[PDB]
Amino acid sequence: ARLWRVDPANNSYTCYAVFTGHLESVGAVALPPPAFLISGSQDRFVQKRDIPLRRLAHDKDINALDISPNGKLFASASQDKTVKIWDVEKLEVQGILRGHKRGVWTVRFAPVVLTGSGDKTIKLWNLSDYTCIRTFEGHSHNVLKVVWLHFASAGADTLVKVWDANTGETECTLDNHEDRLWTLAVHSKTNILASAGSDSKVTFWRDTTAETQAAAAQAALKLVEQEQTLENYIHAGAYRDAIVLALQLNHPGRLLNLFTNVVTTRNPDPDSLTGLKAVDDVLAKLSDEQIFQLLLRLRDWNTNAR
Amino acid sequence: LVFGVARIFASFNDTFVHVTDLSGRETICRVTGGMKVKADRDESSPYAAMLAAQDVAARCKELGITALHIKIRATGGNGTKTPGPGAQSALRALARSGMKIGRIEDVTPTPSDST
Amino acid sequence: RLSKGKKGLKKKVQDPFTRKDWYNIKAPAPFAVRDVGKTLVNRTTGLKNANDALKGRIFEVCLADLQKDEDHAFRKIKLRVDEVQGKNCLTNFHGLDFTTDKLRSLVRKWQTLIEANVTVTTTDHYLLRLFAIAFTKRRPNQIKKTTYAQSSQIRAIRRKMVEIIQREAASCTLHQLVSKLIPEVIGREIEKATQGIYPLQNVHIRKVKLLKQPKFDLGALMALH
Amino acid sequence: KWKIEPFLPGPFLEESSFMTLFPKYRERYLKDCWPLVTKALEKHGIAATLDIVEGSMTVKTTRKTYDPAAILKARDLIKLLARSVPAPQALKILEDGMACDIIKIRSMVRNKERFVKRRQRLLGQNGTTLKALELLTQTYILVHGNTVSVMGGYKGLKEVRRVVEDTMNNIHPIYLIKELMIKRELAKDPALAHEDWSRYL
RNA sequence: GGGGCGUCAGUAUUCAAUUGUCAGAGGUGAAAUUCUUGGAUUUAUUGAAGACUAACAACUGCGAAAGCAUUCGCCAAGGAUGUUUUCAUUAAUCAGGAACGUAAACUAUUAGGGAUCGGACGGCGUUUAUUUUUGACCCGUUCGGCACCUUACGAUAGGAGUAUGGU
Repeated sequence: ARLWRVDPANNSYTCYAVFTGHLESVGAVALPPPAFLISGSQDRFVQKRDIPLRRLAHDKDINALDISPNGKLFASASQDKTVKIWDVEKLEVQGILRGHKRGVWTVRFAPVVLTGSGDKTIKLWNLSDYTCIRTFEGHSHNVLKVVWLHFASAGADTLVKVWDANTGETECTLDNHEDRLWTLAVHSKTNILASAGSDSKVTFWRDTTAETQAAAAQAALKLVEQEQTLENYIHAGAYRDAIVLALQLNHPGRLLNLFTNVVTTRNPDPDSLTGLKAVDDVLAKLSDEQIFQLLLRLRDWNTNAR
Repeated sequence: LVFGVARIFASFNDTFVHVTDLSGRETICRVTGGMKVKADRDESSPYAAMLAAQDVAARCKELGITALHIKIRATGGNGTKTPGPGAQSALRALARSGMKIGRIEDVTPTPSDST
Repeated sequence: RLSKGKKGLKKKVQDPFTRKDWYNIKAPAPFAVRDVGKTLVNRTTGLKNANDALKGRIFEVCLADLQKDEDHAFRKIKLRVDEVQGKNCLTNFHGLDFTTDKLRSLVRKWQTLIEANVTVTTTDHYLLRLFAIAFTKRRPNQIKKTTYAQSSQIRAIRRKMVEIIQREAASCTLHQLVSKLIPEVIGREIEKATQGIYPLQNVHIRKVKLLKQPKFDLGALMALH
Repeated sequence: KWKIEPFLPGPFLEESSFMTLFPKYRERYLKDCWPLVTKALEKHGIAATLDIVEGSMTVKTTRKTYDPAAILKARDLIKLLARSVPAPQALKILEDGMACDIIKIRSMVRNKERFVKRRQRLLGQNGTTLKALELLTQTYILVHGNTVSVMGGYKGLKEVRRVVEDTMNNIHPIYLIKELMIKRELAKDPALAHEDWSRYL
């Protein structure tokens, strides 16, 4: 396994820390100059080493590793349906997660631990009781990656779905990719998800919920304002701008009353077609979509003989 | 006409379309039956054999041999000594897409006394 | 369409046909045609030169495309290869095998087959096994359905069979032995000399197996080609 | 995914040919059932000759044969005609979904009287268990001396293989027919499409 | 294809090695357990081990029975036939005793004939046979034996319902 620097304001990239470790493949790496490194394995030999120790965890190949932001806890996941948290400073053990039905693939810590497993389920467990707080279903293959937001889970059924923990029901689902999906990265400042898999495409998603909530808010603002100006024009008797605003607001139970009023005003202009020259002017200056929507209301008013 | 030797292992569970040179040592291209069908139930099917034979004939015509000697076998030790549907369907698709067939032989392992 | 594998198992695919070159195959002397095919072998370099693999391989080819005669649709022969030239692959005899379709196509009910095995050594010190098969002749103008030879008569037939194949394969070299195996002179002489014991419907030699060849000599191996 | 289309349309370089050998009591029946055989093999494109002098059926691929699996169909056809399957059934192997199989059962019983009893147990009272097996498995079973020759679809070939081995190994074919009837009843409804059915047999 | 001992092969299966591999393979009605980039299943070639002797293989052969199927050698034994072979009742039958050792589940002749194999004899002849042997095929006679059909010559060897009253 190895540790590289990233020098952003240069073209210099070095692999200056290396770690021999165990005899099998280093499966996963976790990081709390950095503090140290915890490496997993294809065999059962889990290790921890400092930058300028081994232990036995499970029976099968382990899968994933994750640190807390304060660096007091650490959990490891494997194929023999156990998740293991242990003390990170000493060689001690804080306990054990009881089990995720077939084989747990990914763990995640909340800045609450998340386990995504080999069945089509995903669970939320605690430190306090070492039991699942929440259980979720809905996938069609393995999940293989669970990422914290600011939660999201990819699948192996090429769908990546987001939801929230206190509610516990599915919020949204995402369907860009080809055959498979493997991993998810996240922007650390805002909420941007980077999904990639066995297919070569990588898709970058951004949250739009704040923007569409602002749009729906200002839409309801404009709606209540123009509905009140419609009621104002009805009360004042300005049938012209009332009819224009009713055709804009698309609701016709008041539009019919305006039309019965304007064809029975009791003082009609003699040259005008519908009695009012201004309503003649707007019926002359209607657009194509407003003409077609007015015709679609005219057949319904033409049904009634009244 | 460069004759390549096609071993068609037609069992009841999966069919093996395999193409070797005249030696038997150097595998040119093989496509198994189950890698073309999502279902392990329908892994041994005439559709699976047709897809495998089309892919194998396409690769071997990209390499330019355009002639095969076909050796068909099955599970023969204590097995059935009869090929599954893969043999008939793979030979049909294989000669339906190019591939002038040469010599056909059914080389099944027949035990003199097994059990 | 959807894959099935575990985490990190599909390696990046490399082209395997850059490292392959073709090699034309020539048959030995007593066969009628010489160019019999083409073999795709690996590319030679240090750390396992490909001529070692070309010395290792054997081929199996029918006799119809060798003699240009479809009388021999059966009797597949086997060719070792021990020598190499420039874009060439010189071969030698290794064995002679029937097809199992003819081995089923020869066995009938109510008649006896007699099998005989010999381990004979030619004058060039090649040890080889000859497996001969011989089916019993149903005599025309007969009425009885079963043409059964007695067991002592079968033992006498097998004794004369092994005597003929030993006396007519111990004297010649391997090239003359293949030249006698091709038009089946041995089975004809067994048919001719066993008919005073019990007439035999057809005598073939169903297998030839070369066990050990103690010499590598390019002189005789090129005197073939 | 399982259906097979008939061949619509020279695919042979070396003119392939196969042979099988038959005795005299089959030579009579083959001599007066042969024109049906050569008629259907001419419809498939393969020349079929019969030799009463040596006692040999030969098939050979002609110039105008286009189906390349037809030579395997014809080889199996002359194998069954040599092994004394009746002629319309031997010609029924020439359809697309059929296949034959020969089950060697003489190796399964050391004794002789026990073997005769178990073979007649496979054949049943008045052939009723045999035709019940043929109905439940959609096969044609012919208990042929020391062998058993079956024809049909590949599923039925597998089930009659299991039933013939279990009949020779002293499990009764009436028990196996009850097992197959239960499996047919369970596969009728797909509400129980994928469970372990061992809780019913 | 009776038994013992040795020997010779044949494939197939498993295991291992060497290559070409390059994504599944295996099972099933579907699945799952399992093996699978250190390369499974497959392709080819060798080597070892243990087992068994396909097809021929039968309305057959041998052994008292269970049983007995690769070739060749050795060892005794046995059957039938033929003889121009001997002692002349030695014999028949079994009390007592002695040797060999997962199954069941549809069930004095008959009077000859057609087959069958083991001798022995005879022969118009086809093929060995370059011509005598000798064998194969066909035919007839004769003993002996597994089995078929016909004829007998005859024979002979409580269950299911419905009630009623007790316990």
